[PDB]
Amino acid sequence: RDIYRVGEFKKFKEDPKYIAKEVYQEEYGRETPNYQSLQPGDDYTGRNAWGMTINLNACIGCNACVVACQAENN
Amino acid sequence: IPQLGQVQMLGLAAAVIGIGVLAAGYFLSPTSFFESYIYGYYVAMTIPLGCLGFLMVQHLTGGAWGVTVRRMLEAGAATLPIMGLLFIPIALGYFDTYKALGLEHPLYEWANPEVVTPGGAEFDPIIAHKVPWLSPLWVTARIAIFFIIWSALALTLRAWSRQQDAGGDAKKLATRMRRLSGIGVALFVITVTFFSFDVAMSLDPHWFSTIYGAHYMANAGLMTLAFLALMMSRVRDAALFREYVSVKPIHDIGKLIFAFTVLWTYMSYGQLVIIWSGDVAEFTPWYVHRTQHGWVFVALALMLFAFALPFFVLLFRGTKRNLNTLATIAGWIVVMRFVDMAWIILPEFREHLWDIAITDVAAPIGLIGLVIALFAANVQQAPLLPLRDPNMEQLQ
Amino acid sequence: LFGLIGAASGFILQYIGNLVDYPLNVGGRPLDITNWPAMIPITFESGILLASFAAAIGMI
Amino acid sequence: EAYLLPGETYTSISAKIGDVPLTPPLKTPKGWLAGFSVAFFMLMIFFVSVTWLFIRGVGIWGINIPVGWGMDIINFVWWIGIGHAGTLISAILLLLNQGWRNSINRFAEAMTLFAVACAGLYPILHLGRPWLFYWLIPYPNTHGMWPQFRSALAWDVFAISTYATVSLVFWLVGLIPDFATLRDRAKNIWVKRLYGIAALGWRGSARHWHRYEMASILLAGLSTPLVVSVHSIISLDFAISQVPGWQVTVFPPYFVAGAVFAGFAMVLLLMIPVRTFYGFENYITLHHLDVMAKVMLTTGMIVVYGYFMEVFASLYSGNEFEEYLLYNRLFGPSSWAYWGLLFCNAVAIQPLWFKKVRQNIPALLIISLIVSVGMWLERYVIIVISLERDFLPSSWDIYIPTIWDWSLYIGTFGLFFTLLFLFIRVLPMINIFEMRLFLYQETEKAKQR
Ligand code: SF4
Repeated sequence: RDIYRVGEFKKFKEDPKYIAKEVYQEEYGRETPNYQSLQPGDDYTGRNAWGMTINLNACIGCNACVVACQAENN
Repeated sequence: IPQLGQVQMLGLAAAVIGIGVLAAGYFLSPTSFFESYIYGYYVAMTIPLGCLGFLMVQHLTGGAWGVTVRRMLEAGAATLPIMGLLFIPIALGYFDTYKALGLEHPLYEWANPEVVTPGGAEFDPIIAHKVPWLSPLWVTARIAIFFIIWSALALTLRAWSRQQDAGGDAKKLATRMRRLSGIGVALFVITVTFFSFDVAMSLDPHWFSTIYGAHYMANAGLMTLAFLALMMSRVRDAALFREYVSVKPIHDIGKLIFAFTVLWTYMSYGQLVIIWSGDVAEFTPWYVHRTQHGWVFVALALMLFAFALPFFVLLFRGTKRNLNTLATIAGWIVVMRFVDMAWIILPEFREHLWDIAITDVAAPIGLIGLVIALFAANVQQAPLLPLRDPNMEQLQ
Repeated sequence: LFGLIGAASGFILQYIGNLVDYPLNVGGRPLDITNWPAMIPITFESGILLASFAAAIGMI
Repeated sequence: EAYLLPGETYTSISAKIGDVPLTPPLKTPKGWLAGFSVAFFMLMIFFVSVTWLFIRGVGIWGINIPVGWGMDIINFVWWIGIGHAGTLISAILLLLNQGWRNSINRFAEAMTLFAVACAGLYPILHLGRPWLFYWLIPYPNTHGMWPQFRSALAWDVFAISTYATVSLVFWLVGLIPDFATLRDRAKNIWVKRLYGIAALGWRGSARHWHRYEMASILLAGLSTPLVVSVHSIISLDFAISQVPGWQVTVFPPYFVAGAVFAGFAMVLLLMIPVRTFYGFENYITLHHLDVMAKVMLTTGMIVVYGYFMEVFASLYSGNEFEEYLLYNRLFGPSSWAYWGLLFCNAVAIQPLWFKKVRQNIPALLIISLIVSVGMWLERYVIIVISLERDFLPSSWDIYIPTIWDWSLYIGTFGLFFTLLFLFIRVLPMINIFEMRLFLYQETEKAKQR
């Protein structure tokens, strides 16, 4: 499944989007998944939108975030 | 009988007009001809299939409404073999006959060699995953097997009903038809479900619905019930109804039309809410196209003209007891059923409400005219209301 | 009479409660009339209840 | 065959059905005492299970993080499906003008009320904070909070409440004439005035039967879409979700057919001993069992059609999750329930096609038992197996039920049978005025030959 994505740096330099173009070709035959929804959702234009990004190239599994979450959130 | 001949002449005139303008649209554009012929074949198939199913259902559960229209159901179901020959053009579309007859690209996506073959220019892995099942040879074999089953069941039941008018109606020719209908119901459900999967659902190989097909059976049942109510109002004075038919069968058929209308609305809403609340992207493109470029107005009209208005009118004890009023409602229902099928099939081709061509209106009328003409010939072949029948006492 | 009141009452209750009084956004589902799916069941059940109660109590 | 065999009289029906109740307490048959003792013992098992569940919590079950819904939902769907057949017999057959509903509508509807009463505890028991169940009901509060109404559990609350109330008032409307016949034969003065206020002083007369028949016709015409929508909503609770094995579009009719399937199996299993014990062989004939097994076979075939549609859907789509769902059902760690499903509700229902098997009583009892086991296995396959293995492989685990949810199951059986034994002891189990009307109709039909 498409849980974990891995690439090479030599191919990443020429195109940083090459990993995403793969998989979608083997799953759909095209380079872009034209996902369509039936729900409108909300706008979030002029307001704050909190988000988080996890870099897999930096995670080492030290399990420090788990103990911090346990100590912070009771 | 004279009213049946007038109906036969009207059906012949509607059929020849529809075929003529359909041929004109073919000469103008060969692709749009087959696109409309698919929808016309899908909408015209509802009368014979629904007639066969209701014939076998009323044989399993005998009632007054079943004996009232038994011969009419047999006449409508006896037109199935001619419908199988009418499938030949569609089969020619998805076979190698394309590149001829004016078809640039094959009629179905799963029949295009550029799609189902790996390494092709238009390779789609989801469509190609079904390459042995969705094949022109396999589809034609499944369609032919379903037609052999349907024709064998209909012709055998009609032949046994004709023999019932000779002798031995109590001991045999009433239990044999009941057991044949018992096994036929399961056979008819499986065959029609896969027929609906092959002809209509395979137009978009990216989408599938399990409830689909059963929606087609309820749709065909509502169409053939309104058709039976119309033809009953036409032949209400054939000297056979006058002496053996009262208001009870008309009231029961009106109640059946009401029950099948709310059943169809229940199936359609069930499919809608299941796909709507669970916003999975593999099932959303279907309801996206049907709510885009004006197609939403078609859905809203079906919600009101095909549900609320029939539900409230047929709610009363009147309008179902009176044959005249029931026939008027049945005509509105029949018109709405045509629009519902257009909402399911036409968006795949036209993709716009304005893009609907004249052939999309020609093919349904052109093929239903042949269906009505064959139905009128089959009902004039034999007398109505089998007098030699142990269930005839239910009419007293 | 009571059945139509029951159906109308159920639709009004849902629309006022979740699309007017407290407009909670749940799963991006619409807050307009476009939330007409998922309002049919409560409306249908309310109408059947009032109609059935009227028939039994009315006969008595 | 005929649905009413001998030359019964109106007084024959009245005395034979009225003699089962009104029996002095010291003259109660010993078989009723043994059955009520077993049902009361299982009821004490129910009380111990619920008490411990309230004291400790829903953690005594085997539910975990991936499988958050265990047998606490399986037994709920099983019980709520048991009553669909009785609601069909007591309402749908009234509109269909079928004459074989006159002798079994009372017992069947009683089974519906008791099955709904048993199924109405799981939405409260499985809550984990049960005493806050009223928060799902739109009530005036000091906060200003509403239920979502966009979830299927809010529909479920409105559906069960409407189903239970309408089935209760319809049952009482049908019991009113029988209450009048009981207070007319009650002999004792204090047994009277009890059925008297229950009959509301019926005084069976014209200008009253007309409104009674029309209200009963309207009630049946209203309760038919009610029970259909109820089980369709119990199907929507899984179909609304995104779980691969749960988002199946054919779930509403598949659940309705499965409910009436298991219901007819339970009704046959419980009516055959009732028929053979009391002198009711003249009212519940063999043609009753024949047509009931035919309806059960038809609903089982619709269920098999649902099995095929699920298999076709898993094979038709190129989704990894539908394919793994089929693989986890066929060769997974819980494939035993799928194999038991295929054996019970698909192979064992085939002998019902023939006539000799359809007229055999022990074969009907065995088939009904196998069908009930297969229905429980089907609810297990739909819920637990689909919930065990989801999209993220790391969130995979196994569900192993404990002893307490089993104790709740046997306990619910005991409460169900306790209520049934009390019903057959106090009230008449066969609708009397409908049976004598059926006798009058058969006499008129024989007059017209
Ligand atoms: S704290 Fe450790 S385990 Fe958590 S994200 Fe950072 S590197 Fe990974």
